[PDB]
Amino acid sequence: NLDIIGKRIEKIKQEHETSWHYDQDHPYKTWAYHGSYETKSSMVNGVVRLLTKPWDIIPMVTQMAMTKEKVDTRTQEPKEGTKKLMKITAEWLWKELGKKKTPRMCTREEFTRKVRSNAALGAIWKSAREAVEDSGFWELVDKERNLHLEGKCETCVYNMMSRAIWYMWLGARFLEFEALGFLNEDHWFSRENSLSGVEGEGLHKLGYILRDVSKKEGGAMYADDTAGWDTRITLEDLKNEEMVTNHMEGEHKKLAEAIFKLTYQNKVVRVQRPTTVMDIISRRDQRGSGQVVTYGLNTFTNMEAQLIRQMEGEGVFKSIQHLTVTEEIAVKNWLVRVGRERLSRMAISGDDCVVKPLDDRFASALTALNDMGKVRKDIQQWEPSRGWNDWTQVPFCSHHFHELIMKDGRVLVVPCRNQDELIGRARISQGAGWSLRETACLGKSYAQMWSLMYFHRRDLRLAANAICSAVPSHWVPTSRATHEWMTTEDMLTVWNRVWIQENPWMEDKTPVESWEEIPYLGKREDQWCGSLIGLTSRATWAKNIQTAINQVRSLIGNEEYTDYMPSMKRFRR
Ligand SMILES: CNS(=O)(=O)c1cccc(C)c1F
Ligand SMILES: [Cl-]
Ligand SMILES: [Zn+2]
Ligand SMILES: [Zn+2]
Repeated sequence: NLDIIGKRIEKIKQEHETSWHYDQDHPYKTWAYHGSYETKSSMVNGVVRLLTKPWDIIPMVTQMAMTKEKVDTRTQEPKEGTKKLMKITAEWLWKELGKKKTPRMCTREEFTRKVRSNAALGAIWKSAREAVEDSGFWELVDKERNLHLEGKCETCVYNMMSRAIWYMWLGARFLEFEALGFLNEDHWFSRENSLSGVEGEGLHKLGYILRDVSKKEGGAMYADDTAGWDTRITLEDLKNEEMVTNHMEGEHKKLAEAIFKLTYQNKVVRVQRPTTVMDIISRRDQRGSGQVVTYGLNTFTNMEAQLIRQMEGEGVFKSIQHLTVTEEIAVKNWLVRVGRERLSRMAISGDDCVVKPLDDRFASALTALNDMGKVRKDIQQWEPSRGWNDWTQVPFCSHHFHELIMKDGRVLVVPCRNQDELIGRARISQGAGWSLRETACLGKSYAQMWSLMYFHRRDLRLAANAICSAVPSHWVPTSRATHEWMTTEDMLTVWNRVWIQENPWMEDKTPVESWEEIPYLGKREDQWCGSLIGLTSRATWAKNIQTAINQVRSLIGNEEYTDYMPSMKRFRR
């Protein structure tokens, strides 16, 4: 309690000694309130919208551009038998992830380049590029760093703003990255290294990965989402995640222990309240970390929870109230004998999972999952999970996957989602102050992603070609999974590299010579997934596409353009 968060709290009060008021009407029950002080949207991409006119009248698209009680909740302490299961599983899982990896500190150098190459670090000097080029900031970091080496914290404070992001100042983010960045930077949750993980795999790999699991003898495929995963992270989960420090040494060990002890297991947050007074609250549970460390620790704790749910379905342990000495031996023998095989039966991305268990007893194995506080979304606490019998219907990372056979018999496994969602996201730009050129380059990034991932959707291949015809040929795609669409190289060359050359599920490496040789979903399958084909508006839009292309060209001005439309059969002369 206050010994660990006091200094942070004291520093904030003193800097607002002319507003501090211990309001006794504070809405917090689960968050400790300490005091208060006085304080005080999504834009449309016009290039994408002008080239997607039929969607101007589709509410699912247009509503996406318009525009709690979860955070203020407490998860009960797991039973003793649950706690033992979690500790034994976490210990074994860090050892497996560590067999072929070395924990190491990340560098100012690595962090500096990251800020220059742009990446969502969630930080609060105008920008962060300037601070990185200011030795005063690094002296600030140094002070905090020596504070952390002494088991104390001064400036590592969260800011609150199914989604609530916790931003810290760049300095606090550096110290987090220094200590724990290795998890992401060195690919600890890669499929090679973790067996269940998919970190760095790419959307053109996830479908093949789900298909390989399918191959494994067993029951249905289960894909239960957790209700607000970050809010259900227990202090017991935070302490099992901290055991990664047991694989560390010297300074690094001490710096990592301090991030876990001082910023994760004992948080401090500023939240704006309109009644506007900045509220200084604290708690010892729930997920609070950078988005990227959040991803790796979410993947770890999800892998642990799913391997236990698999042990419950196999009857490795009878009761979660207490674990017999014999049951502990059985759990350990299970992990040593089949742990790796059981991790290979899952695909886990943060709080998202697909499990192909040994059989369907998994569906009603719910005691350990519920008691860890990982309560399933949109189903009764004790109702058995509904599994999937077809890998092409399993939801994962907001997608499903189709098996598509090319005219030459080679097999593509392609990512897919409702096309209204794809068009509605491409029509939105984050932040404002965008020039026409910057807006066009963001439209081109979406168009190139569509050509690479969603080429099998008739409307997206046409709109992608239209956008790439409407934006100057040499303008570079921008943005504010691996992103092979972020390039000025020809998209047919990238397609061949991604789907043929570098694709380990494709034995025959014969290049594709034109877009013609790249297939679509069946017409009915296209419609089922939101294609507008068969509609008067869509056909007029395809027939008159050169007119829409010319409207956008006229707005951008006299630039060098390419006509990509003759890459499609119909638009050839
Ligand atoms: C322009 N839309 S369309 O002419 O209706 C159409 C385009 C592509 C495929 C089909 C089956 C179709 F009906
Ligand atoms: Cl099914
Ligand atoms: Zn600190
Ligand atoms: Zn689909």
